[PDB]
Amino acid sequence: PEWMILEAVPVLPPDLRPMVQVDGGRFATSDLNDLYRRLINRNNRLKKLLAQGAPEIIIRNEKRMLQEAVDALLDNGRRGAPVTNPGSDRPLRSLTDILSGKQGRFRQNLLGK
Amino acid sequence: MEIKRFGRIREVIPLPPLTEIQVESYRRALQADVPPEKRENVGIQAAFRETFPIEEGLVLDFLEYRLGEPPFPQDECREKDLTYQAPLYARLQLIHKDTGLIKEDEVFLGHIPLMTEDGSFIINGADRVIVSQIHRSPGVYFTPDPARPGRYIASIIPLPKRGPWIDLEVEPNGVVSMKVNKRKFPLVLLLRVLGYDQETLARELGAYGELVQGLMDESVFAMRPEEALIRLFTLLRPGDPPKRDKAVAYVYGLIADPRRYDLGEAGRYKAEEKLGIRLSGRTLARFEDGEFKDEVFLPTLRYLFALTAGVPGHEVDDIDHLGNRRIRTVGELMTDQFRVGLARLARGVRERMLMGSEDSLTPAKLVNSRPLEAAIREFFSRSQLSQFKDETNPLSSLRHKRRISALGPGGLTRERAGFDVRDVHRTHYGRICPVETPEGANIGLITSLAAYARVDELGFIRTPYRRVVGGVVTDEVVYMTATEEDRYTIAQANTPLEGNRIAAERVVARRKGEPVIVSPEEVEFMDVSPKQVFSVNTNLIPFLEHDDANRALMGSNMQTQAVPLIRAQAPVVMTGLEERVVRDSLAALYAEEDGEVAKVDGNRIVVRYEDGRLVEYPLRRFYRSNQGTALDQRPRVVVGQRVRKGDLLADGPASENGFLALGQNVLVAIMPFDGYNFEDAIVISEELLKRDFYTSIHIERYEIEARDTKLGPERITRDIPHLSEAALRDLDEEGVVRIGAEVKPGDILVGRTSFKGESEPTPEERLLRSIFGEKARDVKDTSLRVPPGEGGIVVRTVRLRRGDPGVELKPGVREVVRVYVAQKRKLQVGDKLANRHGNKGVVAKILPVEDMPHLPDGTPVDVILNPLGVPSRMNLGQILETHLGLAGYFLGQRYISPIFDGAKEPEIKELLAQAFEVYFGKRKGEGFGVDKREVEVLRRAEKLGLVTPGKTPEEQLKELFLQGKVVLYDGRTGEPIEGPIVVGQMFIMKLYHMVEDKMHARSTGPYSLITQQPLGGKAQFGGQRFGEMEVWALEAYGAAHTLQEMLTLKSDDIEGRNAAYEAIIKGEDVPEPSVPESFRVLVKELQALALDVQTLDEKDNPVDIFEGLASK
DNA sequence: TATAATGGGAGCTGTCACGGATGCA
DNA sequence: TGCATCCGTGAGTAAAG
Ligand SMILES: Nc1ccn([C@@H]2O[C@H](COP(=O)(O)CP(=O)(O)OP(=O)(O)O)[C@@H](O)[C@H]2O)c(=O)n1
Repeated sequence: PEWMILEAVPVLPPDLRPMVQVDGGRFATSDLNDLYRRLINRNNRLKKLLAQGAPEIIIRNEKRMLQEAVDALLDNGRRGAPVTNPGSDRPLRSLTDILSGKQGRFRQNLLGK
Repeated sequence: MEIKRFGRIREVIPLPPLTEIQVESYRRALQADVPPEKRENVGIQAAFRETFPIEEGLVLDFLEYRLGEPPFPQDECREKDLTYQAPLYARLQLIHKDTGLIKEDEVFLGHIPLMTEDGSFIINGADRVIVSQIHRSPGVYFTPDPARPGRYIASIIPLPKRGPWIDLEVEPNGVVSMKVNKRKFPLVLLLRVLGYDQETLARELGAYGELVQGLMDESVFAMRPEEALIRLFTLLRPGDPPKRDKAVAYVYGLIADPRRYDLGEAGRYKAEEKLGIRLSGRTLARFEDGEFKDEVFLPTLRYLFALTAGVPGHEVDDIDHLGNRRIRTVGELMTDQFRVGLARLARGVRERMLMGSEDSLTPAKLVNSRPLEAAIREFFSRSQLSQFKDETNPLSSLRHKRRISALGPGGLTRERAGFDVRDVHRTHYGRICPVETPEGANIGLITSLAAYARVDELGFIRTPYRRVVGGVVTDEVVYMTATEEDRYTIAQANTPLEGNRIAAERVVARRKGEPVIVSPEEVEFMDVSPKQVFSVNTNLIPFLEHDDANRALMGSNMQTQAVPLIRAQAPVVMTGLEERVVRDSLAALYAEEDGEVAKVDGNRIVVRYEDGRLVEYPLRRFYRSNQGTALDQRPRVVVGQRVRKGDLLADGPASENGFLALGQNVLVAIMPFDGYNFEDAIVISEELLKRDFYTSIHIERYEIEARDTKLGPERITRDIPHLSEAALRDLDEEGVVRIGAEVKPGDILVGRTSFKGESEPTPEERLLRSIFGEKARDVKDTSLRVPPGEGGIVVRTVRLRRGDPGVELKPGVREVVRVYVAQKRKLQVGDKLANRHGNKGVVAKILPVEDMPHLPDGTPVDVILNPLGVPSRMNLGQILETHLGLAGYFLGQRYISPIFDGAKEPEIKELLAQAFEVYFGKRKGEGFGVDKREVEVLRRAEKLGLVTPGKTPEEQLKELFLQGKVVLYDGRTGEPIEGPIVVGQMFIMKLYHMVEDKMHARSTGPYSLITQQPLGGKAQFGGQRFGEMEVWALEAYGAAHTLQEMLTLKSDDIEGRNAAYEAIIKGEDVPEPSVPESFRVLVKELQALALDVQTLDEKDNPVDIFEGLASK
């Protein structure tokens, strides 16, 4: 049962969330990279706040933010507000969204192509 | 030719300016011609007044704004991919309250896009159109509660994103609730906060069925306004510390702040009219002398209780009534986005005001114009209502400018739109056309402004009527809203008049849309014209009254799709609207004053006016539209011509002497033809290609950039490796194809070289090099070639280089080259034709002329339409048109037949009689009798009851000709068609759906990044989608191997697709496939969710589909 | 690295029907 | 044992865009 709780969070291979130069020299990238970056920034700041003996309010805030980072990575939008990129109302596209729906992996690329 | 016209209805007023909705909306929102002091508190001026002043202590106040002149004219913006815009300056002053210092400056806020003369925009070089939006008008509404019958919901709706919806409801427990931000609380509390006491509420609401007792709560009156206010703040903000100033700020911003809450001026007026009260501002309450004073809440509660009890003069509201739905035109939508940009700018202003060296703070040091610039740029580039302009033909642009959408920002989500919104409401009469809407998902959500309709200052659609006093029809016209219209008995526009007096004893009229037979004494108004019920497009359909609405819709819509033809003609049967459409769409050119024409040219017309001045009109010649159709103006006057004001100088695209010319007048035979016109297909004569009927000019734009790379620069060059002179024949010195060349698929248009990616040559490459002793060049061929199935004649090249005057490209690119390729498209098998009645079909066969059915005098028909398309579709109008066309063929005249007021059968029969004389008496004079085959057809017709027995051959042929039918000879045999056939002239258009643009095929090509499946779309050399349902089709056949091919060898089995291609080029059978790569992506994306997915064998032992490449 | 500064803004809305879990009387 | 009530979820295909 405890496996429903994550200690190590897996990271998808980079080609499945590419960082590609489009024709003309600019860069296009998947949303998973910004979700993972949120996660890693908050996790690293948590490790530093622990190593530096911070009060309880602060560690509690960090841990809450870390749980929500993981939640946005896996099922963004499910609980609370959906994480968006700066200057846009569009929700970022998490792993659940990649799997499901009309445009999801199954219906879009596995049951028809 | 002669233009005979029918019709007995004189139209008092002409059609209004057809683009006035767009142009006037934007003019009102900008006020650019108004001197600043004289501006009204509307538009962007009202946005400025809302945002300013900015406080907290420093203050930044707004004096005025001004719009400068556009840096570049419209054509230059279209070329340079620039936006046609004006600089926006705002005069601001900073004041320190304590210091009294006042620093004043005019700061620059960026640019605002200007609207062109025809009501369109130019954003980044492409013409765009902002589509008006329809929505529920702000105000106070009363709707029935769908659960509890005898109960009603009071709804208080402000402007979109200008406050919260507020619902009042009488609960099952008797207390009156108030829902706001999804929070139900007893209204009594807010009534107390307003300063109301139980005495006043008791004397105001006691009359109603004891309902006022559900408003009576003792614990509420037990506290003063402050304690009730804090109670409400706690009920609305769980957890927020209930401070006093915090609660006052929240409640004020929620209910009385004109900068946060805003009914429209229309919402204001409608609340005033509904509740029978008067409003001071556009808010529900006010903050006066420290306390809150009510404006709207008590009137609304009074009306609600009165409707619940049932006292008369209270009715639930129809929310689809066009007196409760209003239009948000260009100006209002742009003003809203402007207001949002201004709010962000103000946030930044206060941010900079708090910090910073407060001794030296100018207006320039506080305003970051970027948020405002971004909001406007977003609205004009990526809004749902900012649409790529449809300029296929001029009517396309006109219709686009006059379209109304219920979708978009602040509107409805699709699939959240039931029958009600999409219905044609009774109040649509005269305001929104009932036929011009899309077929498919958007039906009833995209509509068109009726032809006589105007939108008033409040945003409601108004239609004109004539005053009728004592049975006399004045020429005083009154534009009404639907609310106003519902008060009157309005007669029909066709009611017979002698002079100005109603000459009929019984008169067909409307009362609240209901049709009623009424006496002339009861008639108060009368319709202006039948034209006022329909859109512009629908008003172009002759004999509309004989066409089922479902097909009128199609003909209406398809006129928008007509392609400008090099020999375009106006129809031989018109509705009388074909000239206004050319004029208002700014297609053609006209004379500005009376004058004599000095010069005439393929490129320019110079006119000497009565003032003695010389005015030169240049002509737009072979310009490329958004849809690639050619837009050239051709001169129609000659040197020395006398011209009065408003006389035609130049014909625009799809204009014939100032008449809207969307197609050709062809000679039609309505008969089957050996299956080649089966199921709406059409058969045409090669004589149409011979005389360049249905031929159109099309221009495509190709573009290429050379940019700086981390591996060296790209460069446009003629020096392209590994190419012969055969490949470089038509390339100029610099590498760009020469104007005039004929380019076919595969031809280079612009040479370009790119430095190769870092690569160690594979040992095979090294040995091949050694064998051939040739160094691999540093660069590679990346030239821009002609895509498959395209080409034509080069007509323009633009070249822009970094370091050249006036030129600055985006960071990185050294040079940009554009090539414009023209092509003359003849009609071909696959192209789409249609007439104005909804008859549409694809050319399926082009016969040589000697196979075409011909009249006895040797004249072959042009196209053969199949009669099986008529009865099921009930578009008999195209039949009557054909009949009239027949007469016009031999009389040599065209006709104007107003809709519902046009040519009837007897007058068409008179014309046909005259035509038959021209058609047959010619024969009798020239010395030929009736033909034997004509006798045989006459026998057949006599058995069909079409002619009377015992009349002469000529008399019977005249009888048939009066029925519109003639003898027709098969071109292949010379024997007659056993029956007489309906032959006549019909107006037929070539639509934008040409097969040249659609045919596509692919063996192998680009694949997608993650899925490794083929890209989609002709432009990407894409593969067809074999979707879920195609898979079901293959499954139901039991084509396991065909299906497995689709799923592996042809899509994303990498090894499989490679091995299949190799086997086929070698001549072997294709190998058995392997795992599709997207399933591996699924396995890894599940692993990314902490789910272990394991392919096993029958022994439950894992199988590695990754071939070890990801197991340590 | 040193005047003092000590709790936030944006909601935004014409379905719809079902299915299944929670909440009361 | 029974109802109201709330939350989550899904709502046609291909094309172009
Ligand atoms: N949104 C859309 C639009 C079109 N289609 C497809 O295109 C056809 C349109 O029928 P149609 O209306 O052309 C049948 P018509 O020829 O007019 O009359 P008839 O019965 O006498 O032959 C349908 O058969 C659909 O399969 C769709 O699936 N969804």
